[PDB]
Amino acid sequence: KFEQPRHGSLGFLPRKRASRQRGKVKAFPKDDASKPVHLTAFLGYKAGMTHIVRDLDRPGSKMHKREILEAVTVIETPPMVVVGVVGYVETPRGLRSLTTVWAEHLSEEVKRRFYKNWFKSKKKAFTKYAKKYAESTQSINRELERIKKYCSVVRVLAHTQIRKTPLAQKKAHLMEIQVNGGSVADKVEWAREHFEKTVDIKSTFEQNEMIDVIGVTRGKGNEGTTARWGTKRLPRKTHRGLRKVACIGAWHPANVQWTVARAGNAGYMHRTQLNSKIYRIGAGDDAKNASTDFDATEKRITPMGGFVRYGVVENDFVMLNGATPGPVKRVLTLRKSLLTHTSRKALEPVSLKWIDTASKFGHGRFQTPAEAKQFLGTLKKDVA
Amino acid sequence: MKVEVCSFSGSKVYPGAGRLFVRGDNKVFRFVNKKSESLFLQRKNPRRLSWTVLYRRMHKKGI
Amino acid sequence: GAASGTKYRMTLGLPVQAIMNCADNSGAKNLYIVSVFGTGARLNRLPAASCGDMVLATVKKGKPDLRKKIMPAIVVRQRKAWRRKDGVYLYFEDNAGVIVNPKGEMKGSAITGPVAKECADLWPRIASNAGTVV
RNA sequence: UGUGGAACGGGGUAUUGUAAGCAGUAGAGUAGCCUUGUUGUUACGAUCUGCUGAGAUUAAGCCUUUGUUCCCAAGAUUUGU
RNA sequence: CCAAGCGUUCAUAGCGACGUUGCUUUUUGAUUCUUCGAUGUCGGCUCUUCCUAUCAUACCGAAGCAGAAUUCGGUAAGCGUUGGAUUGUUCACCCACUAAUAGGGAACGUGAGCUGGGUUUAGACCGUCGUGAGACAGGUUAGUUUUACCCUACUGAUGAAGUGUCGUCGCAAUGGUAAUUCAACUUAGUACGAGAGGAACCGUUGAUUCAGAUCAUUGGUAUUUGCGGCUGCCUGACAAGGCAAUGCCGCGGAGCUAUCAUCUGCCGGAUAACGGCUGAACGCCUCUAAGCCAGAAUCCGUGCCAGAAAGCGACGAUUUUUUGG
RNA sequence: GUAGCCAAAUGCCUCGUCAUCUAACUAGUGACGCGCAUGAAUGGAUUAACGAGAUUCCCACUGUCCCUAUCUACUAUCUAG
RNA sequence: ACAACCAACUUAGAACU
RNA sequence: CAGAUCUUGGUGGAAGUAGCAAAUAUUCAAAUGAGAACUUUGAAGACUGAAGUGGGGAAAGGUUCCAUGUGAACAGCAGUU
RNA sequence: GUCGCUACUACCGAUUGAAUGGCUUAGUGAGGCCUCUGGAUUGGCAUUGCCGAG
RNA sequence: UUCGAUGGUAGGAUAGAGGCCUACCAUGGUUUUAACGGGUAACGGGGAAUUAGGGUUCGAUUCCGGAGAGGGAGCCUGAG
Repeated sequence: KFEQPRHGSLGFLPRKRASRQRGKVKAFPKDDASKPVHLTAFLGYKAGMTHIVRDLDRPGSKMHKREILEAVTVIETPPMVVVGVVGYVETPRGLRSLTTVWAEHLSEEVKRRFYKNWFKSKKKAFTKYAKKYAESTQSINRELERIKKYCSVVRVLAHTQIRKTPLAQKKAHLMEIQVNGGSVADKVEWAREHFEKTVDIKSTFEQNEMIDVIGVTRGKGNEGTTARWGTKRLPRKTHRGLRKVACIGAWHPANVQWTVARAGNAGYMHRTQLNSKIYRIGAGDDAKNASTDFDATEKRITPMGGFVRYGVVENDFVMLNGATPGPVKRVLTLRKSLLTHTSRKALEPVSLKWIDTASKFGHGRFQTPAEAKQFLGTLKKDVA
Repeated sequence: MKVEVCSFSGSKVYPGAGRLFVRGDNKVFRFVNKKSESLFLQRKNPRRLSWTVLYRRMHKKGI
Repeated sequence: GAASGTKYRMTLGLPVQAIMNCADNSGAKNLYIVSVFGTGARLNRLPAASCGDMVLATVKKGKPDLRKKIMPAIVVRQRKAWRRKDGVYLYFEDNAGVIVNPKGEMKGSAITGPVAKECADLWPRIASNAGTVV
């Protein structure tokens, strides 16, 4: 007897490798026609993690009006370029794409997504389409009007500017982002006006907003039941190993049940994490990116020595409390929350007081090179 | 929002750095890292090690 | 236990069968942790306690009239480090506790050594009878 | 053939803790010679002090580089509304 | 089912003999239908699933001022059901926590999963019996736990194409699913109450168990053999090194990892019990006879995971002046 | 039935009764004995030292455990034979 | 009663570091 | 003859599968050769560390001893050995 | 003289006996005192080294 | 007799002699004439009670000396 709960949840099954790496939005927010035309998703790249010290504004709490330290995750979010529009009909068999309209000129970044050997290829991806856009200017309008009258659901095609990131990959990430304004005609017009235009992170999300982060977790390879499902280690006396499950099944049913913990893949899985609060939407064009109202040092959002295995963030970034799935430099999907946030914790404004910029490459103790120089005085490499 | 000073290494300690040890004689010690904490537990003097600010001040390093 | 409110979750460093010093003047020295109040149901998990908890303890060394019986006690110090909401990890030089009653009033009169702020805020009697608080 | 890659080098960031060598009578003392000594000449001496926040490592799953030298514009297989 | 009644008095608020009708038996029994050219033997550990004959949590029905407690009463198995002393034991009795520590099935679940504490009959001791060899409602001690590389199942991993080829972006049929419980505080000394007493809708702050991630900080880990130190021997000495099946020690970045660290974990419908509406018949009456509302941790959905490898849609270019289309 | 011994490796009832030990013990030890069925070379009692014999407890110690985690070598993996 | 060296291993103690 | 866990012989699926992982360890160049990770030479790095992986014997074996050639079979990989 | 019933006296005794006070062992150590340091401040000497002290 | 117990030298400290303390050198000092240890419901004496004599008992307490100011320890002031 001695009843105990299950080891693991039978909702994240199968425990297999994800069929994707970008991470896809499985459900866009419900469309409200009264709201202005806006996007429901964005793509960024995880740069790393750092500290945050802030004053709590939670009445009735022991830490009210007190200092609290929280871990935050930095996601570099350079502006995304809109290059296409997709219309979705509402057939009794689900949403069905009717047609796709693309921009006149597609950059090399987005065009590399369509190829597996870009340099060896002739790079003739959007050639006849570009010719049609240049010399017809009639079929594009016809397709846009078709999306206007049909296609109750409208999504734009946007690709990341991965060339502005310190990543070796030149292949940009392309994703369908839903537009959740109103007046499907206005949605199409907004997409047409934003063709070959860059949409910024601050125009999609705002301060203290609760969002969802979508991405593929870190790969871990095969793993035994002890670490894959959290099963109890067998005693030291156990013959033929102990990092297993003792009883895999009973007699009739004379089969191994799907609910029994087994060894196998334990990482690289698609996950959506709910209720991530935006602590700061920083711009890459100001030298006070990591400064606060209570700490006026002219420093940007990058630890000295650079982010570990990422580099230096030189574009717009979003700071999220807690952790997000996936390793560093992985592309992450930020999605607007599908729920309503009325709790005081969700609605509490966040005012950062200090941002850690010490090196994450060790036990760093200096926030700026100027502070390091002030503490260390002059060194042997500095005197001569 | 105050930056403290390590009890052993004498370096600046920002929030979330090192640990705090309260001895039996109501004395509070702040260690900036495990190296300083372990060395204090090993009963090393901060005035002996060359990399401590106390040693540099007592040996007029810097003038 | 309806003393002063709620306490934040902290690392448990004193499981059952742990021997801790007695910080009061009741005549005990070897508080032997028997059980911890507020422990839920979980297979194979030893009930453990941190500073400010209400462990059940017996006296192994001290006045004979305090031995061979179970009395409530409050943990005031622990060697295991725990972090606060401000991101500061702190720990004491020893594990210590004070004999109390179910209502929380201390059986002793004075507390030797420093006390944890969480325990002092949780139990006003311990805060009154304590000196240096962290 | 490119806002290219690689191998080194430089800088930053981190770990450790002050490298070798030289000099100092600082050093518990010890042993020989003579002008016989309030820095003695001669020699040894665990250690200590100054060059020295030194030296070493620093991607191998750190960051950056305008520096130097090379390399690539190849080959084989399959694929038709 | 029955009612003489107990129940101050009121027949079934709570009990209710004698009889009678049934269900289960995991208790041993009865029989000998399968197995003696062989289905590994108890308990414990581990792990999953199922049942309700409901301990707790959810919502309902009753009596007495509240407040509590009882009827578990009515639905309901969604979600939980603990840490120890003793016994090999199941059972069982205690020490505590907790909302609670409910009962069972799965070849009395689970030995090519483990252990061998029970049985374990070969060695040996004791008690009783036997002349004896030896025997046992018995006690005690020591006593080899083999094999998967086959098929299937399960967990993960590739993968050919007749519907063109190669890619990009998508739909979701179907399968799975997840959250749980507790404490304190402003209701307040409020309603209620002769007095004493002491709630609740709700909100806030936290916490337990569980689930999915993550490495900013802290802890751990050392082949970073990275730096420093140490012993024995060896390279003539210093220096620099080597060997001592990783020689030892301190610190040790990166990575990994910790309920030893941090973050996150919804709301819509249909209902069961049960409460109502218009309203007859049975001219009164009554939730029901038709219908319409409300209504549980129940069920189905939103959401989350996978994506039919023989379900599908949109889009991009269609072997280049050799040859093929 | 002794100059003895015992719920003993010998007691079914039995987890015998009392005390100690523990928060809690059917264990252990110390006492009692109408002892089912102990007992005197089928030897009885006690016994220093000794024992890879059996059993109970205490201190030190620790991944046995709470609650698992990390590292190294050889496999397992792939390849040639 | 003195005494010029050669050839030996121990034991105990002190200072310094 | 279809059986007798039949007799003798041959041959299958398992299957190019289990496996060929104790005894710290090999590397570079040259010679030979059709063929070199295993032959020889040189150099380096190591181990046995005198109760040895050293030098001899008793028992047992019987030509395994030496030289010159060979690489059909054996040396569970290879071979010029 | 053994066996008696009772009030009460004393002894041994498992519980590796408990509960106070002196005598000592080992560890740590409040407090005042002696001594080595330290010169906010008082400072005579735009100045600037000297007599000085709690 | 360790960590001063007995004695010598020298020094330190004290207002002053002195093992009071320190370094070295010798093993010494007491004791059956009771050393040492233990008990004392023991502050000591002048003195009080009984009185042939001898003795026995008591004495915190009006006088003298010692100690203490809850138990220890240290120190300033002051001749003390």
